[PDB]
Order: sequence, then C-alpha cells, then structure tokens
Amino acid sequence: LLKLFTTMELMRWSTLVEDYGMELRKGSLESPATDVFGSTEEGEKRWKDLKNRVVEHNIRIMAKYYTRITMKRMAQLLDLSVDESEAFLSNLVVNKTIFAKVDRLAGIINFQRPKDPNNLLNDWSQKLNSLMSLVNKTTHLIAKEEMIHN
Amino acid sequence: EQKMLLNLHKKSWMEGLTLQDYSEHCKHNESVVKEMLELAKNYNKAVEEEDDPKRHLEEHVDVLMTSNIVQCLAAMLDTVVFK
Amino acid sequence: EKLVSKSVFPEQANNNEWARYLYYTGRIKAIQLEYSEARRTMTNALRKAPQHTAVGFKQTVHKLLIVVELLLGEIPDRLQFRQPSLKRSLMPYFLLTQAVRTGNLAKFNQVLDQFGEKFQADGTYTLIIRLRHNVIKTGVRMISLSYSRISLADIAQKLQLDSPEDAEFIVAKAIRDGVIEASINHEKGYVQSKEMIDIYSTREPQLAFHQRISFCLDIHNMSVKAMRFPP
Amino acid sequence: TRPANHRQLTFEEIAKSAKITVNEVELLVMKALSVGLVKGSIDEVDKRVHMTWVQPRVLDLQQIKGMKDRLEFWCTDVKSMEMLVEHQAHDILT
Amino acid sequence: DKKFHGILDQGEGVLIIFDEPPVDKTYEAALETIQNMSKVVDSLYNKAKKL
Amino acid sequence: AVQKVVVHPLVLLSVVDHFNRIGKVGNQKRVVGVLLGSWQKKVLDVSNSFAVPFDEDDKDDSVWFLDHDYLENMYGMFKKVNARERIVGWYHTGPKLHKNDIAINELMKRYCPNSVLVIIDVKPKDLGLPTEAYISVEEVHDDGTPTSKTFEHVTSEIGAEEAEEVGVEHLLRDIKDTTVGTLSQRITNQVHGLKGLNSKLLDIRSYLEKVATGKLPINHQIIYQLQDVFNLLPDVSLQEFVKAFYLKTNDQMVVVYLASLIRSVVALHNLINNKIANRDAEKKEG
Repeated sequence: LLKLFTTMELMRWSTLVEDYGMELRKGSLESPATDVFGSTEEGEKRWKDLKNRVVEHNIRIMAKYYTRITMKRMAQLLDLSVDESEAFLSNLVVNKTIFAKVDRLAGIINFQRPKDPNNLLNDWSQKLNSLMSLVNKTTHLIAKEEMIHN
Repeated sequence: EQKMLLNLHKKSWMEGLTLQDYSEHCKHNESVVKEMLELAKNYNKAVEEEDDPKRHLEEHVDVLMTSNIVQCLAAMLDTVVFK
Repeated sequence: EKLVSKSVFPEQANNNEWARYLYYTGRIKAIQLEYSEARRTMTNALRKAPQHTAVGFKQTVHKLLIVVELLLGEIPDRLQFRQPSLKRSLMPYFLLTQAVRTGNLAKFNQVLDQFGEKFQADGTYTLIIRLRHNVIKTGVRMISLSYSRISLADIAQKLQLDSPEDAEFIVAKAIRDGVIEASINHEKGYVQSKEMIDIYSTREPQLAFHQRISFCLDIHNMSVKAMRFPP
Repeated sequence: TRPANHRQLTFEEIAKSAKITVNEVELLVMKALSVGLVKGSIDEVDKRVHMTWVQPRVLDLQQIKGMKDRLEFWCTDVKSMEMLVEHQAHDILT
Repeated sequence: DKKFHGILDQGEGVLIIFDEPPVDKTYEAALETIQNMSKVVDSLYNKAKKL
Repeated sequence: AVQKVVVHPLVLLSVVDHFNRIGKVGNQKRVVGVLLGSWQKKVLDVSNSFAVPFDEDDKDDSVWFLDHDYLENMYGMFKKVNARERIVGWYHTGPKLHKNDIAINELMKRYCPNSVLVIIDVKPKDLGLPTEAYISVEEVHDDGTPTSKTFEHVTSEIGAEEAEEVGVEHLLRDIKDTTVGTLSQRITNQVHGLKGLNSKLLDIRSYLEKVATGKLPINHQIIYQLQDVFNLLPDVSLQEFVKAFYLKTNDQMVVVYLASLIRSVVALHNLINNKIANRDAEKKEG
C-alpha cells in the first residue's frame, strides 16, 4: 500500500478496496488490523479521507500525464460519479492544488496551461540548442570511434 | 600562432544558430522602444525649439534593428535547417 | 493604353507631373475596366495633388475617383462633397451617389436626365452608364458586409431582385469579380462569407511591414545620397 | 514505425495491434510513460496519444542505410540554405 | 463593467473565460512614437519654407 | 571522470613552438610533451606545459622512448618556479592518436592517476576547437563485449587568464573583431554556424556510410544517441508553431519598421538642415 502511492500510475479505488478492505478494516488473527479504519464513525471518516487521498493522487497523476481527458473518463477512473468528480475537481482548482479548466459544455478537463507564443518559441529554441549540443557530442565521439578503429 | 590565438575568443558554430531568449527579446524591445518614445518627445521639443536626442535616437535604432534582424534571420535559418 | 504599357514613367520626376500621369493612367484603367487599379492610381494622384493650388485638376480627379469608386461598389467619402472648392462641382455627383446608395434607380435616371449631360462635358458619361447598369454590386457588397450567412431568398428580397435564381447569379458573379468574399452552398441556398482569420497570425502584417520598411529605407537612402555638400 | 511526422497514435490501431480492448490502451501507454520509455501525452476527446521519444533502440543495416539517406537529405538542405545565405549576403558579409 | 473577463455565447448558452492578454506595450509605445514623429514632420514642414 | 578541460592560450602557444622547433629540422610525426595545470571540483585547468624528448618507430607501433627522468626534473624545475602547477596530462601534435599512445598514457597515469591527454592539431587551422581531451577508461563494456583500453572523450574549451588575455589581445591588435558584433559580424556568425553544422553533418554521414558498408563495426550504442538527434527535430509547419512564429515575426517586424521610420525621419531632417545651411552659406557669400 505504501509503495502504491509512490508509483506514478492511477490506482483504482474499486480494486484497492477489493484488495485491502478485509486486511485494513476487518483484519484477522494473522493480521492485527489497526483502529484507523475500523467500523467506528471516526473510522468511516478516515476511510472517506483515504478515498479522498486516493482520488487526489490519481488526479495528480492525470494532471502529470493527460492533457485533455473527458469528464466521463475521469469519473470512471476516479470511481466517482460525474457530478462528484466535477465538484472534487472544482474544489481542488479553487484551492490552487492543481491546474485545470473544466469545459463543462463539452465535458473536457483540459490540463495544460495556455501556450503563449513566447514560451512555445522558447521551447523550440531549447530543443534546437539541445539538438546542436548532442550533435556536437556525437561528432566528438564519432571522431573518437574512427580514431581508435584505425 | 595568430590563428590559434584567435581560437581563444572564437564563438562556437552552435552560437551563430542559437536564438536569444524570446521572453527576454520582447522585454528588451519594450524597454528600448519606450526609451525611443522619450527620445522622440525630446527630439520634437528640440527641433521645434530650433529656429542630444538625435544621436541617442540613432543609437537606439541601430540596437533595435540589429537585434530584431539578427533574431528574425536566425529564426528563419533554424526553421529551414531543422525539419 | 498601348503607350503606357510600353513606355515607363520616370519615378524621379515632379510630383505635379506624377499627379497628371497618375490621373491619366487612372482614366485609362477605368475605361479599360481595371477599376480597382484605377481607383488606387487616382487616390495616389489626389494624394500627390499640389495641396491647394490646382482647383480644376483636383475637381476632375475627385469626379473620376468618385465615379470609379461607385463602380467598385464603395461609397466615397462624404467630405469630398462639402469642401468649399468642390461643393458645387461635385453636387451632381452627390446626387448620383445618394441615388445609388438609396438604391432608387428612378432617382438615377432622373439625375441622368437633368445633370447627366454635364457628365458628357466632364467626359464620364460612359462610366455613369456602366454604373447605372452596375448599381446592384453596391447592394451585394453591403449585404456581404452586414450579414455573414444570409440566404439567397433574403438577398433577393433585400436587393429588389425578382427571383432567387437571379440572386444566385448576381452573388456568384460578384464573388468571382473580386467584390465579395462568400460562397453559396447551393445544396440549401445560403451564402456563407469566408470566415475572418486572425490576420496578425498570418503573413499579411509581415508583407505590409516589408513594404513600409522598404519605403523607409529608400527614403533614407535618397536623403543621405545627395547631402549637397558644396566645394 | 511511425513516420516521425504523424507521431500521433489512434486508439483503433493500438487495440488491433496489441489485441487489447480500447479501454486498456490508455492505461498501457500510461504505464509505458511512467516507466520512463515514453514522454508523450494522452488526449481523450480525440483519444490520440501525442508522442515524443527519449528511449532509443538498436539499429540494423537496412535501417542504418535509410537513416543515413535521411541524414544526407538533411545535410543537402543545410548546404543549400548556407549557399543561399552567403550568396544573398555577400556584400554585408565582410 | 470590465469585471471578470469573459464573453457570453447566447447562441448555445455559455460564458467563456480567458486570460486577457496584457496590451503589448511595444505596440502602444510604437503608436506614441508614430504620433511624435508626425509632430516632428509637421515641425519640419514649418521648416523647409526657407528653400 | 572529468567534466571539462579548460586550456589556456599559453599551452597551445608552447606546443606550437615545440612542434615548429622539432619539425624545422627533425621532420617527424606527433611530438610529445607534458601538460600541467590546476584541478577544481571536477574541471581541469591546463595552464603550463613542457616538451619531453620523445622518439618513435613506425614499425611494430611500440618502439618508442619518452624520457622518465626528463619529465621528473622538468616538473622539479616548474614546481620550484610555480608549485601550483600539477601534472595533469600530456599532449601530442599528431592529428590522430597512434596505437602507441596507450603506453604513454599509462606512463602519465603513473604520475597522475586521472591523467588526460590533449591532442593539439598544430598543423591544421580549421573551423575551431584545436584541442581534444581524452581520458583512459577501463570497464567490462556493460553489454558483454571484449574489453580493451579505449580513450573516452572529455569536452574541452579555451579559457584565458587575465595576463594571458591582455597578452593575446595586444598580440592580435590587427584582426580582432568588434565585441559589440553589429549586423555584419552577426550575419557572418550565422554563416559560420551554418558551415559548422554542414561540416558536422557531413562527418556524421561519412561515419554512417562507413558503418553501413562494413568498413566500421556497428557500435550498437551511442549510434542510438545519434538516433536521438534524429528524433529531436522540431517538426516545423505545425499549426500552433506556425501561428506563434508569425506572431513573433510580426512583433519584431513592427519594431524594425518603427526604427526604420525613425531613421528615415532623422535623415530627412538632416537633409533639410544641410540644404538650409548650404543656401545660407551661398547667400551669405554675397
């Protein structure tokens, strides 16, 4: 479970529940389950907060990876309804946690910030500089390889 | 020895085709054009009250023209060369 | 027309001679149906007129420019008719412009009957007849300017055209002749204008700035080139 | 195998190639990107996965011949533009 | 009233939002300089009357 | 490993003088000397160098002699003069390294474990970078290949000390270009960059031809770094890139136009003033 949150991949709350609910909440003689996620009311509150953490981690992963994901797809991947996912995303956006722009009319959750011409051409120039530099490295090493294999 | 002392400050070939930071070029253009605006005000006042804004204006124009022309030409060369 | 095609007018000439040549060339192109180039040439001639020295030449240039601009379908500047020197001279042309803009062909025929003979003295009668038969181009241009997806039936209704097919013919001809920027979806009969694209994102501003820069550099080269330092 | 200009990948080709469902290509490319072999991005309204590469591979004689032909084309273009630039800018060059 | 930036699309029913591009100070200063040398050209027109 | 080797003008001038001194009478291949300098976090600074009497035979590519005691007491003298200079490598003027150089590099390693040999091609004068710094490495080659000595390349550059800087600037004093650049020199810099890119691409194409024809073995690695070059192409004519490019081109073009207009108005004012002045002089003559 700890290594799961360190991996930059979506974890499905349904699958995570199906694989960890008995081990964490219920437990057994061989698995001394803690009181953190017990059947108590505070246990259920902590369970809801765990689901919130899971969906926040998933949302961060999508923001890292996706650019324009449909709202229904995000709802399916977050194990939430469309309205619940929309409300959670709006809450995250307002608190400046993540950057998103919910195009509600079409159901688009575009993540990338607007690309000004300045930054676009700056990225183009950076790509060109890297290309030239590693071309120079390749030329030097090609000279080395020819030189050794006389 | 003359040429291989010249090799000291000689710019690399990647420097000729490199492009100045576009976000910096715009700020430089803004600054120099605003100075040119103040210079144009001074030049209008001086020429009207005649019957050194001119030199400063000419220097600013030289700077602006060389910077923008070089950046544009480097952009075109980079667009054609790398495809 | 043959000579001006063969001979080349020297650029390094008097602005007065340049203005006269531009006026004559504009008249040539107006008669030769090259209306847009004639309008541009006559506008340049008017711009190069000797400020306020040649009342008659300016009056004739204004008359011809107004006529050709009306032929293009563009309503001219109103100020032309209210100038102290060109008020009475262009007053018949004021009536002509009002008649065509209002779309009242009866007013056009009326002003032809009364003051049209004066056009013969002004050497513009043929152009005025061409405009009498080309008035509808102005209405088509107005419709294109205002609307963006106006149907053919609405165009015929607003242009007094008897049939929608006549409207189709007129709008297609106007589109081909470089007066409109629309296309007629004949499948359901609506005229969709070419959607306006961000010109600053295109190469047009670069070309305009190129012309301006070339002119400025040529001006600097001419000014520095003489410098007239006496011995 | 993409021609390096239309680097975008459609959903159907991935589904038909890896014989997997169209709902699994998304997670598969996500895993590949997470491992560190892809640096692209994922779209959903068009569901075309944008593609950029930082994970090279082994070459072959035919592939080397083709890619050196591409490099020859690149160098020919560079030489042509260099010739044009020096010819047009002869006086200013100094 | 120049509050929150956006335009309503009544045709379908939408209020778009954007980031109000600054103004491009370079172009405004260029316009001011064009006006300034228009004034300078008028001043030169006041000159050049001495042939 | 070493990140960089910054070579001062003094060592390149000294190796030039050494090669001219030897080849003036002793027509011979590469001449060997020792490179001294100061270390840093990881970047070497080569500052002074000296020549060690060396001989070689083209037969068996192993009949050579570089003196040991000569190196030792040249360093003794140099350290007595300046103790900050440490043995940090060696140099030879040969454009290509020989099969022999491995032994000399091991001999230098005996004096400095992280010894880096700098090839200085005194005879050719070309595009640039007349110094190539090479370091011996030893590994199992990771991907299961037979092991050998090999000379891993380390990047090099030409820096200068303030005294050397003023010395070289005064030494040129007749072909030094303006540091402000101006349009002519920026355009020539662009042309030089295009020429250098063409030369590098031509060299890479020749290497690829040698590999494909079998005259050189497929490296199977680094070659895919050249493939990474091939992938890094910006792919211009993309719609967003085209729009941004046009926007910035127009943004620069309007400034160019404004400056050209400013210059034209200034020139017109100057011409008006000159005409007024010459007419004033003509009328005041009478």
